[PDB]
Amino acid sequence: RTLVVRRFLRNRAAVASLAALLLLFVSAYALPPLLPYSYDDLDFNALLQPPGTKHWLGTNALGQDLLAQTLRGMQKSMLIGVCVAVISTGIAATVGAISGYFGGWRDRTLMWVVDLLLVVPSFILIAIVTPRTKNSANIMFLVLLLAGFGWMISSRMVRGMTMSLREREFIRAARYMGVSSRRIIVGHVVPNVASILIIDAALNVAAAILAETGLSFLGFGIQPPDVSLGTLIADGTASATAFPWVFLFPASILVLILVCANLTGDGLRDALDP
Amino acid sequence: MTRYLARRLLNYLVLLALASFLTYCLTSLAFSPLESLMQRSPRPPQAVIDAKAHDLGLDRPILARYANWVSHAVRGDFGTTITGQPVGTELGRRIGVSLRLLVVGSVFGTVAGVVIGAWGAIRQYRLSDRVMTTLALLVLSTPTFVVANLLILGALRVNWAVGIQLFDYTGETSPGVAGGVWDRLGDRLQHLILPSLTLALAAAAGFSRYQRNAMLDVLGQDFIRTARAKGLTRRRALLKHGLRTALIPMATLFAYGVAGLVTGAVFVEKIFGWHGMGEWMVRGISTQDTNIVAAITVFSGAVVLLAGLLSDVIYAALDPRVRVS
Amino acid sequence: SPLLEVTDLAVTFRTDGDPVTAVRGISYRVEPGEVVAMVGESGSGKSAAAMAVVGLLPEYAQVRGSVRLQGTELLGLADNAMSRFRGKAIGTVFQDPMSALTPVYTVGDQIAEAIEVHQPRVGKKAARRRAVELLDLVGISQPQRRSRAFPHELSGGERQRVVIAIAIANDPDLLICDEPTTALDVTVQAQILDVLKAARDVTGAGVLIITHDLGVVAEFADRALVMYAGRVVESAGVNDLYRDRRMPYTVGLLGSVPRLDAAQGTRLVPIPGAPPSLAGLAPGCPFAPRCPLVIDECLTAEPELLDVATDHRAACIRTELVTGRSAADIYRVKTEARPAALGDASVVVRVRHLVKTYRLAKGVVLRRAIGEVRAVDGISLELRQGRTLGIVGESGSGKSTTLHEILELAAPQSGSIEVLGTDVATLGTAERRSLRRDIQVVFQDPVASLDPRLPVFDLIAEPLQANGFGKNETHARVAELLDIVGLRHGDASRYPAEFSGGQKQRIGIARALALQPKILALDEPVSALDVSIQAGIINLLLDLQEQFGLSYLFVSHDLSVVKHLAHQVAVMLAGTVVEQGDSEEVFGNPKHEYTRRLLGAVPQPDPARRG
Amino acid sequence: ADRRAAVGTTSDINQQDPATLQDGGNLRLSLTDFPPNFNILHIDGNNAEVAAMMKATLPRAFIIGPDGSTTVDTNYFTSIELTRTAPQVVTYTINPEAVWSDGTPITWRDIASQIHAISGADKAFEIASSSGAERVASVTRGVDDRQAVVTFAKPYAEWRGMFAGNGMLLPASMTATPEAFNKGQLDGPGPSAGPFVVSALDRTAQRIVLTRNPRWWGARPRLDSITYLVLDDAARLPALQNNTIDATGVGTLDQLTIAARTKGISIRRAPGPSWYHFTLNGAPGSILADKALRLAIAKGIDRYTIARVAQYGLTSDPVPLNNHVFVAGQDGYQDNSGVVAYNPEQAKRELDALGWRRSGAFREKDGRQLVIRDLFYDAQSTRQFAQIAQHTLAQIGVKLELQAKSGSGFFSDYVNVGAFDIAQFGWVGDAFPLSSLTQIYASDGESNFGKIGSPQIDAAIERTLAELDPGKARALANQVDELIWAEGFSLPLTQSPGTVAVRSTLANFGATGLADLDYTAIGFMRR
Ligand code: SF4
Repeated sequence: RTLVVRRFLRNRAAVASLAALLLLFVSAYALPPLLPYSYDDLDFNALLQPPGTKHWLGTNALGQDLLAQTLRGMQKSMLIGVCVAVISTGIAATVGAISGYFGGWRDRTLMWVVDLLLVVPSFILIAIVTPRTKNSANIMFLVLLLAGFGWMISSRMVRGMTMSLREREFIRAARYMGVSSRRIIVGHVVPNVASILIIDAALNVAAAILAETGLSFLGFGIQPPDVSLGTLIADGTASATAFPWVFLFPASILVLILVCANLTGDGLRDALDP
Repeated sequence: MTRYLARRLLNYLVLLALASFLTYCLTSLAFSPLESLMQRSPRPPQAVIDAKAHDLGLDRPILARYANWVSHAVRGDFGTTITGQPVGTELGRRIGVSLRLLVVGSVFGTVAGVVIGAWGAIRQYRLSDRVMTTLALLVLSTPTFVVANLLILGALRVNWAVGIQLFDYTGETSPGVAGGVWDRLGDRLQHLILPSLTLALAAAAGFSRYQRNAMLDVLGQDFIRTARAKGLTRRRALLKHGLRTALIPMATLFAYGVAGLVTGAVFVEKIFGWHGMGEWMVRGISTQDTNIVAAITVFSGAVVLLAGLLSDVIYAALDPRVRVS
Repeated sequence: SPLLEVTDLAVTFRTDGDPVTAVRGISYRVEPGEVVAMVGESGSGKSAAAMAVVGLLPEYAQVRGSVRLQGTELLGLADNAMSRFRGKAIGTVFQDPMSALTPVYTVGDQIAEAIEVHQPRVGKKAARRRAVELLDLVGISQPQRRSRAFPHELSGGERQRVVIAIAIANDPDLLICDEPTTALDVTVQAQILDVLKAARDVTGAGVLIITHDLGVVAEFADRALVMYAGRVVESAGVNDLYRDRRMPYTVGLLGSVPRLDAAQGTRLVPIPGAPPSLAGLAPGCPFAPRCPLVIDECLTAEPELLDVATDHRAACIRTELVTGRSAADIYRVKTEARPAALGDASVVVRVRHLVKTYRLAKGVVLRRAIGEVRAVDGISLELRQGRTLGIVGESGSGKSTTLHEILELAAPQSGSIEVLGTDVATLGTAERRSLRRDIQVVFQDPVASLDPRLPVFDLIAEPLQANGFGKNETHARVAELLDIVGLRHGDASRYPAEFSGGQKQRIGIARALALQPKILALDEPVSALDVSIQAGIINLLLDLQEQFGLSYLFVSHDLSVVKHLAHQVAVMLAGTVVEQGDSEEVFGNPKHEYTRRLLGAVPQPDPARRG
Repeated sequence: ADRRAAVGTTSDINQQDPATLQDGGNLRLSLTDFPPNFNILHIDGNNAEVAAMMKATLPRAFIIGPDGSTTVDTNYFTSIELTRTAPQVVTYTINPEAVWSDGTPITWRDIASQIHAISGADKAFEIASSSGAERVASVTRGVDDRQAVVTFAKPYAEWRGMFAGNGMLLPASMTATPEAFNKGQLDGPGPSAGPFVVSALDRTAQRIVLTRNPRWWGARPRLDSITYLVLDDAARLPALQNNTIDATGVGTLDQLTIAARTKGISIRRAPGPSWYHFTLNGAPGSILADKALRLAIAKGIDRYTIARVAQYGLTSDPVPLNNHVFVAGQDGYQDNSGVVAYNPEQAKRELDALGWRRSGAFREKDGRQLVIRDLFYDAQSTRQFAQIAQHTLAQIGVKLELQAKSGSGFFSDYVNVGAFDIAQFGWVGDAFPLSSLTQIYASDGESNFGKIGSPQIDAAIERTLAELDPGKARALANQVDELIWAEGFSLPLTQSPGTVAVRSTLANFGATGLADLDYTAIGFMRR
């Protein structure tokens, strides 16, 4: 273990980005109960005011505080990102593993089915199902829908990983000394592939947030009175040209979240890959 | 060459012929178009419900419904919208508007990205590499709908500062060109700058990272050292021997690059107000329209698969290990 | 004026730690027509010294000193000026042919460009004729047809032949050959030596050849320099060196070379330990941690290469004690072949008329079969108790697949396999798994065969744990096995990446030995190890045979090791066993043409027999 | 920027001499939907923008001044006159020179044919409004070739409203056969008689162009052509910053500051009689069919904060509209809102008494949750009303669900059919306020899209129209209005502030308020 954390902790940018990402995630939940105004509380005396002594980040056209709104947007949009990345990596792991294990016709049917699923861009397929996930309170169905169409390219990397390792030599030596197959699995493959499945999760977080916020921007994702960073940017853009903060603050927060996720991904990959 | 290409053409035909089927089933399960009718207040008399169900085919089971749809689509009749307009009248113009955006975006984008990535890999860890890799990270981290609006705000401020409308960004063409053809083309170019730049940045930021990885892998091979040992200069070796070899991996990724640009064009067409296929997708999903969306998934699959066959031709032409054995 | 003169050349690379000083101030000279050899094991700095003279080191390398070619100094020149000497005056041959040629140009084109870039007036339609003529001169068959081939249509031998031609193009004044015959079989290697000799004859050039073995040096070279720890430590004519090496290091490096003139059971003379890390050396002689004659006087200041005999120099201060003495004497090793015990005439493995085929099919997306590669062709072979069988052949000869088919212990397509009186066809899983306790295998790659993230105790214990022995006892077993193979108790916690290559192969041997088997399958165990380390492992294998009564299947491409280990030999050609019998008969009196040729191709480290 | 947003007695156009104006050019103007039908007397084509095109193209009987006063249009008619009050009858007179674009003389038959169509006497014409053509006992010719005499069996003080104000005269060709009326004008209008006529249509780029009528017998216009383009909300102000949009209205503070800060644009202000509202579907099958629920919901919507949000920075002290028939600044205005004054606690008591118990976040009866579907045109100005209403209804426990829909076919495909539970849109009136009563609020009214009413309202309406003294007629109209409030028919929200942004070179064009444009006079100021 010690060597990988030593490699990562020397990567100052990556450790800094991971720190910032965790502090954002914690703040999105820990901070709101301390603020003077919540989301869904409207001050009709202070419509479209700039930042000041009572509205830390000003208000939007409805009189909503913009700080509280963005904390709520971060909540929803970062929770969906994490959950989608985890589930997507899980599906990718299982499909890739079974294909790269069996080889032969079963692999050539599972990789051809993945190739078929990639035929029409994923965003289109997600947006076709979205009328059914719209207008329900539980985010579960949106998370399931985003994960079910995100695992496909990761399946290919996992297929490689497995196919290469299935013919590595330490794996060979094992069979020649009486180790049972379950002992091979809990003993060798899990310790050796887990480190790269974690890279899959780290890289999928950014794509998951991108997908959710784009879908929300078009009006297909999260529905008012709930909010997402995509919802906030879509609401603010029609005002940005006259009053800029209502678009620049949510947008800068979203771009910062994505930059931190990508820095963490690349740095962690460079920490594992020699 | 013309064995590998033939065998992979048959594969793409089968992929499209099943993509259309499965996304028509997905569309026909996800959408319930008669909901508006069935929720009208003086509840529509059944005759209307049955009549409109028939006119849209909702009275047939999925398999027969799709058989009928293809039976007409292969004849060029893509059916009617939920409001009763034919789909075929829009489709040609929409495809034109969309392809003119995608082509310029992808051509300029991938060429720029390849050059930037090769330069970074050649000058690894020098200042120019540091700057270009972080800029690529930024451009890859901003969502398309943020980039488009940032550029629009920027143009607005330019116009105000310079004192004249320097950039135009609404629609594809202005009302009138006052005769002449040279201008009839010029105005369209002016309109096309910002929409296509929005896509070119995304493409360049992706392909620079991919090309940097591929070129760094090529610099790990011995044949660069062999080439220089013959008397070539460092830069002629890098270009003629390294960069041509590094280009081969890029030919395989272009299909997925185009799949990304097809997604970006939805946002670009909406934000800049271009009447193409991407805007039609949003309209069709919003109104629960099966036929609009069926036409659009066939287009979006076909454009991605033709990217694949062009990439297949280029990968055979570049690499001899598929030409001869 | 000397063709090449190097003075006080030094090279250092930079890393996250201290800069590793790969070359530490060497000097030498090369004359027209002369062949100079630089000899040394891995980590010795030879390759850096080559690429410094050619000027193709990685950009993270610093270079100092002087390099003069025909009187003009080469260090510090811009590439626009250096590339007027590369190719036109210095021609170079590189180590690994698998990557040496660019994959998207035909080989005739790649040679034609070589002549074109210094003779720009010549015109493509003349350069291509010269390219075909060079492919002819280098001995590639059907040269005008193969001139159209792309590199992936060539074998390793053909690929290396094509690099020799890109180099003798023009007529380089100096030839620099960077380990040119590693990763090549012995027959191809003999042919490459012929080609290089012929190239020297036609150009008249001098040759600087860099090798890690003494066989090529005894055969090809005229002078030799021995590199150790980044400096030249002895130099002489090859006759003088072989017969009169005055330096403890060369005493060893020349006693650890296996020999066909030795009999089975002869122990080699190894050199203990491993080479120093060239980042931050200790004071005094670098060989002091391994020197068997080391005295504290040699730790006060690093010795200098000094004159000892006519044209002979050595960098040791105690050389008077080395004169005339054998390596066995100086290292106090009893090399004699000890009396073999009377093992019983019973047979522990027998293979009768075994056959297997690999299909040859064309097409990537869909496959069409167009022929059959008969990888194993009716082989009959057997192993007596307590003895070694040596299976030898070149790449693609099917020796390896034969071994690994035997170890899978399953019914073959035709023929039949017997192990300890049991036939693999009457063997259900309850019996097959119990039979695995009796034979295990040692693999050629210590990087791949050991789990990267499992400590040595866990690795050596794994057969014992999986076979169900208890935690109380397996600890004792591991502690004893580490002693048996000569590692220290205190290495169990260390992870595999922290060891040397020799140590990792000793771990593999311990792991295979874990159940006390009666047969061990040795799949190229000692290839790609330094020769002084190979000698130690060969001694270990022999000693374990006498200690425990083991039996070995030994499979290798080289024959020099096999003469020491093998009681019986079977030689394989393209899946067929074509000679078989006692080792002294097979190696003393071959009667098959292929076998006689294969034995003739083996490089011999004695230069006196150059008739 | 700030003023009161009530109907005044002035206008805001660059009044200039047409002769001094530039002798050519074109005027570019926006649309939100390419017209689905061009017969403005038919519900499909009775839209404010379709009419806004028609202004330059069809005749009118009277001209409306900046205070709402009337005068005869001597360019089309010589002398319209009220010949006798008691068996009420009036005479129209078309000018001795007057012709349609096809060559036909404009004749008493055209008055009669239009009157017959919009009489409502035959259901085959699916008219947008019956107006008073249902009050004309008969229509006949007089002594002269073109003299037209119209007799009313029943009184009608809005008799100036026929063929004037927001109303017009159509050729008999397109109003005599039901077939011609309903289906004769789906693609371009029929004959025309205005100073301009439509001469190019483009369903491909979504544009329409008018050009001067070469047969025109009035004043020679100071423009050659008028060009209409179809755009969405975000295409109206950014394209206004470009030479694309010549003029466009201003709906939010964002739009006002953009139009103020850009160069070559001026803000023009004259409040018109148009207003904006929620309308409730009280027809069989709609969850709001029960008037008790409609009143309970109405008490839970705070219209004052809706006004203050929606008109922020566009009005000095913004207030809601509290009257249906007359808007603020018209004579006879009054406040009749009391019955549904915002009081969410009594609304909670009412929803309890109606059995919609609190369960979860929202309320339920018989396991059915109380969700209201809200239908509106998707624009930044319209979303604010929806979001405030949704927020204040969530507090009382009613889910209100937003259905934002684009402009194409909005009325035809959703409003006309009745595909809503609550709908947002606005009414654009004119100087004849009682003309709206039988159109909208009567239980059989043509524009009663919610199908709400009862005999008391119809009786009071008739009683209001059956009188010849405005002083008392207005009081009766306010009684009608109070009954409309007591029903829970619809909720007026705001009155249009009249802010329009125009290109500073334009003259005799801008915000007219009550006034009509003189379509011969518009032009561009010489550089
Ligand atoms: S100088 Fe001394 S320490 Fe060095 S090799 Fe010679 S005897 Fe050994």
